[PDB]
Amino acid sequence: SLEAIRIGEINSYSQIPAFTLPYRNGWQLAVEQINAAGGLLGGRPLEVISRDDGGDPGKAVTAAQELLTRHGVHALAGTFLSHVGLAVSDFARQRKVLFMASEPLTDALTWEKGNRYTYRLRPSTYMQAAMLAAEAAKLPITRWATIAPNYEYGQSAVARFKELLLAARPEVTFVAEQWPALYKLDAGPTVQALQQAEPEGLFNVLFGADLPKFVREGRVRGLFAGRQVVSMLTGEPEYLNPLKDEAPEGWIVTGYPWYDIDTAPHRAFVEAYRARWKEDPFVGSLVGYNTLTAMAVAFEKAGGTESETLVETLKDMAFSTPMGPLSFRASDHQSTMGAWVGRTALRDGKGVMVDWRYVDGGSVLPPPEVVSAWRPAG
Ligand SMILES: O=C(O)c1cccnc1
Repeated sequence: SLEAIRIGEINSYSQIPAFTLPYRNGWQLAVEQINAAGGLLGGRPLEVISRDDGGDPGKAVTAAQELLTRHGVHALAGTFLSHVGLAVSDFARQRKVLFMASEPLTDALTWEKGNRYTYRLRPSTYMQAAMLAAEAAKLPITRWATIAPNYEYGQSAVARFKELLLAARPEVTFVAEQWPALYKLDAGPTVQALQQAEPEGLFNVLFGADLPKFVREGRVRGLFAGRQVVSMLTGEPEYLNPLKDEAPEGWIVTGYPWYDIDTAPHRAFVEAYRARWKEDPFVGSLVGYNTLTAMAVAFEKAGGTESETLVETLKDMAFSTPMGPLSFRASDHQSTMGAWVGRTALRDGKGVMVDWRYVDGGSVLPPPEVVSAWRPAG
C-alpha cells in the first residue's frame, strides 16, 4: 500500500447544510476523479478526513489539532464562517501547516491577518463588495441603509461596500445600519428601523436562514417597494432556491447562474456532478470541487507533502477549473476566482439571475504591491 496524501477538512456540516452538503459532493467528486486518473506523486491516493466545526471557532481549532495529531494530515482545508476561518488560519500559522480556506470570505484572511500558511479560494468580502458597489454607483440615488449579520463577515462586507461606494460617489450617505446577530434576526423591528431612516437603496448581507425571514417581513411591511436592493450572495442557488416563488425580483446580487452558463468546461462539471449525485449543483459544489483540485495541483507541482515547499509552490500557481484557469496570487494568497453579478428575477416560479456577467477575481483586486503592504510584516 502506497501512503495516502491526507487533507484535513473542517466545515459547518451540522449548521449550514444548504451550502456544506453540496460542497462535500463537490470535493468528493474531485477526489474520486483524481484517484481514478492515477492519484498523485506516482500513484499515492488522495484522501480527505473531514470534521464538523459546529460553526464555532474553538471547535474548529480543536478539530484541526486532532486532524494533525491523530491523522497526520498534510494540509488543512475548508471552513465556512469568516471568524472560524480566521481561528483555523491563526492555528495553521502557529503549526506551520498549509491551510487552504475554501468558503470563508473576509479579506482579513488574505490582508490584515494574512500569513505565510493561509491561502483562500472564494472571492472575498472586498472583491464582491467592489462588484456590488460598482453597480450601486450607477444608480441615481444617494441614501443607503445596510443590514448584515453581526460578525466578521457582515462587518467586513458592509465596511468594504461603504468604502468603495463612497470612493465612487462621495455624495452618498449611509442613513441607517442594522446588525442582527447571525441566525437571530428579529425581522419586524429591524425592518421598521430601516424604513424609518427613509433610504433609497438597501445593501443586504443576510444569507442562509436569515434571508427568507428578511425577504418576507420586508415585503409584508413594504420595505422593498420603490427601493433598490443590492445583496451579497443572494443569487447563489443554496439561498435563492428555498424562497421558491417568493424570491425577490430586481435585486442586484452576486450569485451563481449555473443553469445558464453554457461554456464546455462548466457544463462538463454540471453533468459530471449530476451523474454522480443525481442532484443539481450549488455554488458550494463548485467551491468544493475547486478547493480539492487546487490542493491536488499543489501537491503534484510541489513533488511532495513537505509544508514549506507546498506553501512556496502555491505562489502564483495556476490550476484548471470548470471556469478556466485560476491562480493564487503570491502577494495576498487569494485565488482569482470571481463571481457572477446580475439581477434577480422569477422564471417559472423559481428565482434566477438575469442580465448577468462573470467578473474575474483579478479585475476587482488591488495590485500586488498594495496588498503585500497590508499583510503582517513578519
Ligand atoms: O462568514 C463567511 O465568510 C461566509 C458567510 C456566508 C457565506 N460564505 C461565507
